[PDB]
Amino acid sequence: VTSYIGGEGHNLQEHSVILIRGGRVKDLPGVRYHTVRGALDCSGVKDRKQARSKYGVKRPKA
Amino acid sequence: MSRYQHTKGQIKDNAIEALLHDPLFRQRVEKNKKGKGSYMRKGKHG
Amino acid sequence: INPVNNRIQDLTERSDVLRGYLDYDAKKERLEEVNAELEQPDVWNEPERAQALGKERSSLEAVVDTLDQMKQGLEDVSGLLELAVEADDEETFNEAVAELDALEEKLAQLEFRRMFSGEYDSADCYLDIQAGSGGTEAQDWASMLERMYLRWAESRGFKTEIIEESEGEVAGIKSVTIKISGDYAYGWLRTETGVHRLVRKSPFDSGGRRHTSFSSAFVYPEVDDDIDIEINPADLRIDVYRTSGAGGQHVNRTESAVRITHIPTGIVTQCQNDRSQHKNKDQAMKQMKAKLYELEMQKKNAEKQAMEDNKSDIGWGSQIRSYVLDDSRIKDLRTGVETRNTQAVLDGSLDQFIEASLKAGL
RNA sequence: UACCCGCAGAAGAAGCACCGGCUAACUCCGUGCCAGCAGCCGCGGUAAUACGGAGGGUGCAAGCGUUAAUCGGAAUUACUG
RNA sequence: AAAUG
RNA sequence: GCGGGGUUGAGCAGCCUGGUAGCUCGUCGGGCUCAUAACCCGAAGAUCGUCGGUUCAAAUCCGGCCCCCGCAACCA
Ligand SMILES: [Mg+2]
Ligand SMILES: [Mg+2]
Ligand SMILES: [Mg+2]
Ligand SMILES: [Mg+2]
Ligand SMILES: [Mg+2]
Ligand SMILES: [Mg+2]
Ligand SMILES: [Mg+2]
Ligand SMILES: [Mg+2]
Ligand SMILES: [Mg+2]
Ligand SMILES: [Mg+2]
Repeated sequence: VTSYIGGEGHNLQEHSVILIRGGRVKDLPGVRYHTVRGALDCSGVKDRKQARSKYGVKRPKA
Repeated sequence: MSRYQHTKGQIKDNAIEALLHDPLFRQRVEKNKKGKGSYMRKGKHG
Repeated sequence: INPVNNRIQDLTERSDVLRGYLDYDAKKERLEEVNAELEQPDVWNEPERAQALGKERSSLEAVVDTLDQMKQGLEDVSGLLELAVEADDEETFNEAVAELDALEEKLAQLEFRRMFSGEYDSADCYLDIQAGSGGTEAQDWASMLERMYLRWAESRGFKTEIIEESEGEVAGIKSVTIKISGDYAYGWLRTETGVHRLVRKSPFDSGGRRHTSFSSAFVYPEVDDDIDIEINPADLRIDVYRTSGAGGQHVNRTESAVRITHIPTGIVTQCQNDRSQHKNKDQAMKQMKAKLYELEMQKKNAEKQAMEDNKSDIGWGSQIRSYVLDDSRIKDLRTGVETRNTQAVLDGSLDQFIEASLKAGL
C-alpha cells in the first residue's frame, strides 16, 4: 500500500518499520492509510503542544 | 528531506527541464476574490 | 581621499562576507588539527595518507593567512589615513594607498579562487531558457528572463548570440538558446541554472488573476569536442574463415569471411559480403569503428542520465529564485538575498544575487 | 479478608479531545498554495475563528482521542415502507 | 463566408 | 566499375550548350481581429559542396577531393 505521513517532519526512510491505521488523504490519488506517529520506527512530531496524542508526542513536563 | 517522485520516468537529457514540464512546477492561478471566478456560494464562515 | 576612504570601508565588509561564506573559524580549526597531525611522526609511515593531509593543510593555511592579512592591512591603511589627512605627509599617504591597492588585489585573488574553482568555470557557455507549463504567461515570463540575461551579459562585457529561438504564437518566447562568449562566462552564469518563479497579475488573462508561472534557465559550458581516436591493431583480433553456402570449389577453399573483435570491449564485427577478403576486412573494420563510436555515445548517455537523475532528486529545490511583482520583492531561495527593486533586477541587475551565490558555492 | 475504631495532615492523587459550517466552544501572534490540515464541504497564495503556538473557551473525565468493525440514521432493496 | 481562446 | 546529384532556412528549377538566380513554402515589416490562426499588402535573403583549371567571362564546360542516391559487383 501507500501511506500518508502526517505532522511536520518525519524520520522515516527505506527499511523503517511502521504502523499504518487507515484513513485516506482526499487529495492524494490512491492513499488510503495514515502512518501512526509514535509507533515503532516512526517518531512523534517535534515541538507539538496541541493534539499531541494524534502525533505521538509526550506531555512536556515542567 | 524526502525525494519528489516525478512523473517523467527516466530522465535522459536534462532534469530541470523535465521537472518544469511536471505537475510540481505547474502553473498556479489564484481564485478571484472579486471579478470573474469570484462568486462564492458560501463564505469561509458561512 | 574620499574615494579611498570609501574603498577602505567597502573592503572590510567584503572581507567579512568572504569569511562568512568560507566558514573561517571551522577552516582554521581544521588547519590546526591537520597541522598537529603532520607534526606527529607516525603519519608519514603511511605515505598515501600523509601526502593527502599535506595537500589539505596548505590550502586551508592559505585561506586563513590571507584572511588574517586582510584584517591587518586595512587597519594599517586606516592608521596611515590619519597621517595622510592631518599631518599632510604625501609620501606616507602614497605608501598607504599602494598597500591598500595590493591588499585589495590579494583579497580579489582569494575571492576569485573561491568563486571560480571549477574546471569549466573559465569557459564560454550556452544559456538555455525554456518556458513553463502556463501557456502565454509562462512564455512571456521566459522572454522576460531571456531579456534580463541579455542585459546582464552586455553589462558584464560578454558577447551574446541568439543561437535558436522558438517564439510564442501570441506573445513571448517558447524557448531560446543563447551563446554567451567571454572570459569566465560559464563560471559567472552557472549558478543561474534552475527554475525561476514569477508571480504577477497576468495581462493575458481575461480574469486578470494572479498567476504563478515558472521557467527554466540551464547554463552549460562549451566543452571542446574531443576527436574520436582510431583503434590500434594490437587491440583487435582478426579471424578469417570460409563463408556460408555460396557456390563452387574456389568458394569452398578460400577464406574470404572476416571476423574482427575488440579485446578490451569484447565487441565483434563479421563480414562476408564481398568475395575479396580485403574488401570484407575493410567493411568489417568500418563496422567495428562504428560500433566503438556507438559504445562511446552510449557510455556518454548513461553517465548523463545518472547526473539527470541526481538533479531530479533535488526536486522542488531546483527553484532558485522568486520574482514576486505583485508585492514587489525578488528573493533568491538558496542564498536568501532580497530586493524590492524588482524592475531594476529584471532590467539586468543580477550581480547582487549572482555574486552571493558564487560565494556560497551553490 | 469484608467491615468497624483510632492517628496525623489539604495532605499522595487530572488529563484527553475539540473551538469554519455540520457541532457545544474565538481571539492575538507566526507562516504566506509553503509548511501543513481534512469525516464531508473545503482551508492555506501577507490582516487564516480551518495550518502551528499562545491566551480564552467547549465537551468528556481516570480516562480521552484515533483506527477497525456492526446496526442506525438510509423509506438508499421500501414485508411494515 | 467565420477555426481557436 | 558505370550513371545521377550537392543552388536563399525546406523542397524543387536553371545547367541543355557559358554570360538573365525563377516556383512553392518559410523568414522579416505593415494591415485585419479583443487576441491568435487563416487572409491581405510590402520587403529581405544564394562565393550555386569544395579546390584547381579552361576561358574576356563559370552555377553552367573539364579535372581532382569530400558527401549523398541508384546500379553493377559475376562463371565455377
Ligand atoms: Mg472545525
Ligand atoms: Mg457553534
Ligand atoms: Mg486540528
Ligand atoms: Mg495572520
Ligand atoms: Mg488551529
Ligand atoms: Mg433500511
Ligand atoms: Mg533540394
Ligand atoms: Mg542558356
Ligand atoms: Mg553566371
Ligand atoms: Mg495573424
